[PDB]
Amino acid sequence: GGVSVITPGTNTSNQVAVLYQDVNCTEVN
Amino acid sequence: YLTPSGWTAGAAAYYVGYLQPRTFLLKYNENGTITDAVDCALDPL
Amino acid sequence: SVLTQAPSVSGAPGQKVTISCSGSSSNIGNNYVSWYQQLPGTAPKLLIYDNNKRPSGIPDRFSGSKSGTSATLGITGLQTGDEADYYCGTWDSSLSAVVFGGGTKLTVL
Amino acid sequence: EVQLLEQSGAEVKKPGASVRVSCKVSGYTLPEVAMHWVRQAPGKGLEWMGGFDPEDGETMYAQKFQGRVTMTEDTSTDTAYMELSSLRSEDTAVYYCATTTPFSSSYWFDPWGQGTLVTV
Repeated sequence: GGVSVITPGTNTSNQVAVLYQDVNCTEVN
Repeated sequence: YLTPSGWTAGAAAYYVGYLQPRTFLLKYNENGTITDAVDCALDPL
Repeated sequence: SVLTQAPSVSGAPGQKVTISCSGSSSNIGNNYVSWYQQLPGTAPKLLIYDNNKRPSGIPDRFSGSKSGTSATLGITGLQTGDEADYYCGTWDSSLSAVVFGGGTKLTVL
Repeated sequence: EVQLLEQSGAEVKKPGASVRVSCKVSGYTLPEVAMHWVRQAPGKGLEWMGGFDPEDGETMYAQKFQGRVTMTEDTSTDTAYMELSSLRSEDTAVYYCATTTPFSSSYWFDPWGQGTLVTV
């Protein structure tokens, strides 16, 4: 599956939301 | 000296790290010096 | 040699008695005083150097003081094996050399 | 700490000769401790001689025994030779080797080598 990073602007914040596509995180807030 | 053979002057402390073959980003400056450096295998950001 | 100390002094066991050394300002006044101990037919062992510092292997019962031209070696807690001759010694600027006293044959009764 | 070796040993000479005194050291080496010497005649007191000067970095000699007594130093094998000459009657005595701290400002002879008698 793909690993795509969701982020606001780095200047705004450094928090990240990692979306795993084509993968249920049963596997791997 | 005779302290009312003899060595161990001063106090010594240093740091040792190890290297790894990992990609880095290198932000050169207008003077060609490295200021920003972000890893690639560190975290999602 | 030039210094002054009695040839022998006597005392009881386990009591308190010092041993004095009368010098001058040329040898005691501006120089440090050292006290050595020697036993019959053996080698002189340093008791105290500068009169307030004790070498390695010297009991804490030994002390000393420098009052002007006089130097006292305070000897506390005398034992049976304390009977030895104590040498007062100082540097000399007049002769610019190493000088010693006559020696103090202490006797513990 | 430090083990001092014999200075000369059993040395006996008839009148009209000269003898050395090679003070050996162990645990330390030679150019890190200053040498000194003491005449000690049987039934007599101490008579300082030789010596290394903490000031001037020079190797002293007794003002009463200048010219007569000299010294050399071999730092690798740590042999400090003390040469006597012009033998006289009252020359026979124990010749103690002693040492002071390398840096400076020391009057004490804490380690020594039990001295050496000579013969006149």
